[PDB]
Amino acid sequence: MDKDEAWKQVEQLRREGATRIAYRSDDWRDLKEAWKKGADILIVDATDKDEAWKQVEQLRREGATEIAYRSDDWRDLKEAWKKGADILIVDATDKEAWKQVEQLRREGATRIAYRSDDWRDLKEAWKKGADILIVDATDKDEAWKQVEQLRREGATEIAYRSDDWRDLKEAWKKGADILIVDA
Ligand SMILES: [Cl-]
Repeated sequence: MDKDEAWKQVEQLRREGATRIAYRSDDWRDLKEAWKKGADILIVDATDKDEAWKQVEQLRREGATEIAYRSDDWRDLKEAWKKGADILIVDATDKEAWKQVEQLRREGATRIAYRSDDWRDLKEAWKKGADILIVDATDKDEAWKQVEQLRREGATEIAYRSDDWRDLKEAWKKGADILIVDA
């Protein structure tokens, strides 16, 4: 439900090469339209696995990249990966989540992401195999401080979710390279 202001801010930074835009939507056609407008990561999160995997398959047919899929269950992520998803988002917002990362690593996945509101959780996931660390802490004030800590720890691919362009901009300044906006 993001306003156009959120996309507007990430678009300006994306054009300057200062960020990648990740876009989440429940409709693959909306994801395709976003890809054509310059979105770099398309997040499928349909809870129905049949629909979600169908959305991954259709985005692959369209040539869209990079396709992401989000789940709390490594098995769903592994199926999405087989069907065309490149970025596998372990959702730790309701936790164990670290074990999902470990199993995906055992399966051979090398573009694992992890979504959490706590930098210490994200740091552990990073050590265990997650390469994209998603700070999603809209219920926590100044969550870009979590970005700052992960940046000092040496993580190279930090993403940040907010519906407010001001928060997105500050997270970029603190070291986020992927900004997540929503339909
Ligand atoms: Cl600053």
